[PDB]
Amino acid sequence: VDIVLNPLGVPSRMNIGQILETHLGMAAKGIGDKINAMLKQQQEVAKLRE
Amino acid sequence: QDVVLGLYYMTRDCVNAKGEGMVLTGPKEAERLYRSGLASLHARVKVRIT
Amino acid sequence: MVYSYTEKKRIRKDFGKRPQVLDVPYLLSIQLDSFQKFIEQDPEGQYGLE
Amino acid sequence: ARVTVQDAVEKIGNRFDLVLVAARRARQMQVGGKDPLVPEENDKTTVIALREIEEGLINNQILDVRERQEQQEQ
Amino acid sequence: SVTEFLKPRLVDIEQVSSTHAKVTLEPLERGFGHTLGNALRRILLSSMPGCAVTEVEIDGVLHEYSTKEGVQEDILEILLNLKGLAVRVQGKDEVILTLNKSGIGPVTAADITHDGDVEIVKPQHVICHLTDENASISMRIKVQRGRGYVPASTRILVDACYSPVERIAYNVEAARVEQRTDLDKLVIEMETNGTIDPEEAIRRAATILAEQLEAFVDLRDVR
Amino acid sequence: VTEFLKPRLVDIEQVSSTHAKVTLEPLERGFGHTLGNALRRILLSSMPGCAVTEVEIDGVLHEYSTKEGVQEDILEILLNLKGLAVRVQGKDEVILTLNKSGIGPVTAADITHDGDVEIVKPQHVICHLTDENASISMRIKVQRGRGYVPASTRIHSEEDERPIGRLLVDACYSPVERIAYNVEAARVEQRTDLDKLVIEMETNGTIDPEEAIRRAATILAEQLEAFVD
Amino acid sequence: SEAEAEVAEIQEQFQSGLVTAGERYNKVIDIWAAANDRVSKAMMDNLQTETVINRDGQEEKQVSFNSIYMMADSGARGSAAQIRQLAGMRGLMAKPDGSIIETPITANFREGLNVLQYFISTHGARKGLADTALKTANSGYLTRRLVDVA
Amino acid sequence: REEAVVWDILDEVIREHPVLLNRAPTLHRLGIQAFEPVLIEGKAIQLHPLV
Amino acid sequence: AEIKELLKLGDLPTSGQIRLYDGRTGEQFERPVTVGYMYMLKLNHLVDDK
Amino acid sequence: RDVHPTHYGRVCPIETPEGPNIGLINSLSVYAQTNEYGFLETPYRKVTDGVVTDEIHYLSAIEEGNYVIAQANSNLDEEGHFVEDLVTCRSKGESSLFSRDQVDYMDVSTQQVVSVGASLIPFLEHDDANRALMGANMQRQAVPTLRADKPLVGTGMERAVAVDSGVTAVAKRGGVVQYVDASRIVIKVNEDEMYPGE
Repeated sequence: VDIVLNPLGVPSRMNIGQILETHLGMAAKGIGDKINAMLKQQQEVAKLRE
Repeated sequence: QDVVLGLYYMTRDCVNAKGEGMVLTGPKEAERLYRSGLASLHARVKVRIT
Repeated sequence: MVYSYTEKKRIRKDFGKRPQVLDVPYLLSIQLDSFQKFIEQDPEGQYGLE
Repeated sequence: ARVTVQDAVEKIGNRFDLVLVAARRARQMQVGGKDPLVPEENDKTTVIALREIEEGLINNQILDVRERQEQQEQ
Repeated sequence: SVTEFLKPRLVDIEQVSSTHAKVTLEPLERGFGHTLGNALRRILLSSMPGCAVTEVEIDGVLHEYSTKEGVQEDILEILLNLKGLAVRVQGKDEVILTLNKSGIGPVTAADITHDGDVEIVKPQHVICHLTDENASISMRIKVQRGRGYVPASTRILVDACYSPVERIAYNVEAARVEQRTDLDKLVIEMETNGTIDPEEAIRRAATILAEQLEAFVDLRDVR
Repeated sequence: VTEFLKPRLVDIEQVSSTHAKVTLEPLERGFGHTLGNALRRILLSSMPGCAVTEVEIDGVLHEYSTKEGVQEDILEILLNLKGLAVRVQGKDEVILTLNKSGIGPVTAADITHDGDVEIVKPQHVICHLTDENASISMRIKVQRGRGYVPASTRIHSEEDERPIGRLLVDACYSPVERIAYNVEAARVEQRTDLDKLVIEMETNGTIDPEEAIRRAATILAEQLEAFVD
Repeated sequence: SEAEAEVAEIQEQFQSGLVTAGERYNKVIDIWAAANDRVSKAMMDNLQTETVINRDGQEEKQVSFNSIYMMADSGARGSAAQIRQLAGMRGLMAKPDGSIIETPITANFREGLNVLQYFISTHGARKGLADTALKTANSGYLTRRLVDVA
Repeated sequence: REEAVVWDILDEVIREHPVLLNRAPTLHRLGIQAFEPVLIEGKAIQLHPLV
Repeated sequence: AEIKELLKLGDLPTSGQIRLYDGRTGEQFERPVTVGYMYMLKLNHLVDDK
Repeated sequence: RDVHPTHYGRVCPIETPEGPNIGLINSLSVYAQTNEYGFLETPYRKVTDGVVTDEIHYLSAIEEGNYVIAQANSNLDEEGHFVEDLVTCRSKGESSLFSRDQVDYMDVSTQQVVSVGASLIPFLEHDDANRALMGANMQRQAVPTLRADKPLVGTGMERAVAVDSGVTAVAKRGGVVQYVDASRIVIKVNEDEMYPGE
């Protein structure tokens, strides 16, 4: 774990922006992880572009 | 806070989990509940009450 | 495909479906036009110094 | 140390003299010449005074009687 | 200590009674107290060997909803009162014991035939309820020794409490050496069933873990 | 014991030079995951690793500035060199000297490489200078540390010393900093079912995965020894 | 859609002159309120303990674990009124200073909000904040008089 | 010099005398309370969720 | 739904929900958690000055 | 301090003071154009014959009550024609489903309502409004850190924001960056860009 957010707050705020940020940031970090794994594997430049 | 929420999670069952019909005495209930064999999500876990 | 020579290294994936038609305004000319008029060498006396 | 103060309130009832009795016993113990009747456990002097009061050995009459006896013995 | 820090020196353990105790440790390293406490709890729970009662063959109806028939001791009542008795076998395997007496009603753990290897921590432990007649019956129960504890529903029978443990948990406290107060010291409060010295239990668990520490790196020592 | 089925580390595959995938024989559950977690804690905690202790750079003496030809700030160069990793010999407190000039790219080769010091990424970036007249020359003392420390932590130790020119920084001194303890039930067929554990270490390369694992296990055993008392 | 049809009928009646501005407004208000109540009931049903779980009968309609539903059942923070806006329309929600606007609010945090939806909604929050700000002083003066009496 | 023994003496003094704290707004008698203070070495006093 | 599809494309749970093993006891916590890279910022007020 | 009836697209909606001076803080939107003597005219595209004409007219308050201005969320055909004939159109402050021929001018943009402060936050349609204004107040109090990375998410205006701040240096008529030092950037522009005598 990195940063723990007290779940009890979010429904009161009625702000899904926490949830939206979580999903989108997870997506971005995962895509970057895949790109970095390709770079460590030194995948093809054209393959990474595709 | 969610302290009462935790209690309610303790004192309630989803519908009836695996081994919802477990019958015992209570001394090792902490061990089973923490590890396996029973959960709060299980209903009507028979328990010798004193 | 935006050329974006400055952004040729940094490009954010879009999520805005509506095809943008109007670009962002200068947003810096707010007081700038005011001062320019205040110091504009108007041939006729209508604003600024004139 | 003590977590809750209720036994002193029960032994007093008025809920006002209990702190006063504790402070009076503590001042005498800190100035000197007094020995705690209860076994000490490296706690505050007011804590010892409150514990002795709640035990049923220190009050506003026993302390006065002891003071009068000490004064008369001089 | 390459961040070896040190080991909690003070190991004072306060036992309120023979069945309930609490142990405190000196300063262990940050996280070290907590990690060690969790590990010891997981070991002592997930593995606590010992001897206890397993199954019985009592005379009468084999149905769970059976009749006390004047004994006033339901099948579950006697089953729970006996499954909690810590019948320990000396060095042998499972030992079966049976009892038969009059209708006094007073259920003590000294009524059955006293085997040399079979021993009970509490000779007055109740195994059933007071009867309303003067008859006799045979219990035909067996006492076995095992590692940790076993379920009885899967292993047909009443309760396999081979672990003679009742309560134990690891608390974590903080303290300073001079001023560095970020020290994780673990605290253990444990109420035990009996027949096992808590210090003896701790020593046995430590010995078992150390014998397993001889795996992989084998707790490699060095000059 | 009662058929303890003592395991053994095996199939230790070094995934990288600073990472490894080491397995072990099966063992009873309820402790194997706990054993892995305790090992990860101890190795992560008592992580003695060779790091950079003190620095001295000719052009940059005191705090934070820019010199002609220079690119990254004093702390920025501090991070950039910290971008590289250091492994020392048995004696720590080694002193490295990064000195170079020209117009070429910055690489870890152009540093004082001696017998007591190992450099892994000889392609570590040190902000290549842009001027031929520019000539980098910084001598840095690199030590082995076990844990993180504040930069202000060493303030009193050198009151007169560490003057303007002498540099000291904070550190983490965690040799591994990446290790996961996964317990899987496997590798037990003849005896009772037991869990086969695979350890995926990822370190800074200062210590070998096997040696560090053995050290952490010895520390754990030594700690468990106090539990007897 | 049914509420919209009813409102269109009311608007037609108003155009024919049968329903005055006040009469047509009251009819439309009643229609919108009925639609809001029906939507509240439907969203409650879709959000009450309405879940099928495996059981002996393979149909365990019991307490679910939806975050909004579980939080409301606990009642520690928020309630079903918040879910009404998050998942469907927040109601009418129209008040610049005192009055009620023409077009109503039919949108959800799960479906976005109209540009004017928040804009009409804007005045209320600012008004309430300023109200608390000013009212603190009056409450203080009153309690001061009270203490003076006390 | 701030000796560690100074820290110990301060701890001993605190073990005898608790402290009292109050809240930001002045509303009711509930904002101020007395409880057993303990050195926290933190930047802000930490209170149990109790009060 | 596009976010869920992106999560699937990134080998991430579409809802993001994911279980965890505890850091103090390793216990697998229930309610497999949906998470991600969520941003945080700092305030002009800071601890030391206060 | 209430919602100004003729300020739908003139002032920042959620950006306003969060203290005693609330309401007194406002900001022009992304496409807010000014008037002649003392006012502001919010840009507004023409809407004529179904086709929502790209011809955008800066619109002030007085004339706005005459023409019908469509909502931003306008699904218009490739020719600009309105996909839905029954479209909620506002002419004099009462938006209602208006015929494809009942809108006189077309909107500017979806963001043409709020100020730059709101622009950074995306997915805002799923946000609580009081929380939204509180945060928009909160966003101002940040200060630069040691390391600056763009947050994982984006709203699309960050690069433009960095441009408009004017803290960086623009390559005002530049062609190639030759001798850039820690403070000394020598950049040579092409001869065409190299103005004569420069």
